[PDB]
Amino acid sequence: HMDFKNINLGIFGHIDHGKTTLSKVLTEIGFSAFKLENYRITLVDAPGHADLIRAVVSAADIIDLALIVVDAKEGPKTQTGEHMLILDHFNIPIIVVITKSDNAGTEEIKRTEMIMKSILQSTHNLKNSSIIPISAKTGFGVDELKNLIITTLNNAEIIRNTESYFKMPLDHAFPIKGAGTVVTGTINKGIVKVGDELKVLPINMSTKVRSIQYFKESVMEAKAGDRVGMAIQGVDAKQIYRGCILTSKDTKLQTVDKIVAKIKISDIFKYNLTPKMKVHLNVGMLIVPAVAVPFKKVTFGKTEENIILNEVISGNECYCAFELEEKVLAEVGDRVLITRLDLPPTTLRICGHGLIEEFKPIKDLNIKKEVLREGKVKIDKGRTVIDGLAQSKVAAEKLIGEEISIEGKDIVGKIKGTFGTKGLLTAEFSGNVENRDKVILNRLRRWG
Ligand SMILES: Nc1nc2c(ncn2[C@@H]2O[C@H](COP(=O)(O)OP(=O)(O)O)[C@@H](O)[C@H]2O)c(=O)[nH]1
Ligand SMILES: [Mg+2]
Repeated sequence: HMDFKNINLGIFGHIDHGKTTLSKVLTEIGFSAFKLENYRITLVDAPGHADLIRAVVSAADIIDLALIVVDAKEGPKTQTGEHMLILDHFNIPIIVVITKSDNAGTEEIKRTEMIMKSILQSTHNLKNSSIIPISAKTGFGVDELKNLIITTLNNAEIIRNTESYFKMPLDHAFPIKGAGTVVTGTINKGIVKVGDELKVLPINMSTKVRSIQYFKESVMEAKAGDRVGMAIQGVDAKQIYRGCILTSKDTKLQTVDKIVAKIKISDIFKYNLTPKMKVHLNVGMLIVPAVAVPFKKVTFGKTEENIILNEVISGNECYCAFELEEKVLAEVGDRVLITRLDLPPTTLRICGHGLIEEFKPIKDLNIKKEVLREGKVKIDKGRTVIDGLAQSKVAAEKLIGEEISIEGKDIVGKIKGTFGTKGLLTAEFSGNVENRDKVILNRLRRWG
């Protein structure tokens, strides 16, 4: 017959907004799927709030399209917001579906519609995404929703990665007996054939593939993007839990403690740069408490330094050094999601996102502090003094023999002397120094 294309469709939104009902309506035309044209569409499914999060963080590669449901009457709520954010960070095309249109008047629907438009405009990659009102109970606009899903899937670039090592997470695990186990999950990268030797991580065992179940059918081979059941031998299902990963033996996957990421910030005004910060880091399918130290990479003309962030977010660099409390499975280039989930569900919980550049500890990053002390130039008759670099004779004495520049005048000087008990100094300059001049003291420090 005709060649099918395998699609994974996520469904997101606040609870009671009609996620489940929409899913059921879609599935009638574990594993729950439906067909549109030649698209085989498997629903990415988790019960709710944090589960969808854990689902996207891990499965982002293979999630082609997402439906974000919003009640017509009460409009966007918090969870709608965080789902929107997450989907924006991971660059997943979305359709905004306004549910329960039968329970709302035209005016209300148009209102919510416009609110959603305004919201969509505040996002990077979701900037304009089509919005349809529907009623899953009534069937209102559902046909149009299907046609739209088709159009969107037609436009979006769907890249399945076969070429790399086989990489799949494990959602569920069923023992049969001591000699066998069945796991279920969607393949991220690579290819599997029946009778292959793979491994479970972090526990690092070695198992063989007995059976591949795809689309309620047995197949010899599965590919990335396919959501499959798999029977494997050499493991009991008690050892396999929420964070386990089945992968080939050529794998680049590592069990990691320290993670260095390149971080993009979601909302600038809600974001804060105070270093050594306690957050919840989403990596793969887990969420591990973590400590973060924001820093930027500066080229001084000879050596590249990693300097603690100057609190300026101008320029997009926010390399974060993360130290994790627990372990995690990661690869270089994996999308990582910084959340604060300690906060109540009532407020937006996303503290960032970013690509893992290196697995490295802070101590080896040679972290440094940019050090600037500013003081003025007071000149009485015949004598030049610098004020404000030191608050006492002790500190003033500590400063002797440093490098100092004068602002905007392009003039260099060294500070030799220490004047008075109040911390005044004396310095050697190139000539043409004037009263009330600006002195910048510049040096590199050991941070923390
Ligand atoms: N009138 C109407 N009610 C709906 C529609 N979709 C869902 N509901 C109702 O909303 C309630 C909860 O929706 P649900 O499917 O559980 O959404 P979820 O909890 O976010 O997955 C149920 O009692 C449904 O009857 C709709 O299109 N029209
Ligand atoms: Mg539900």
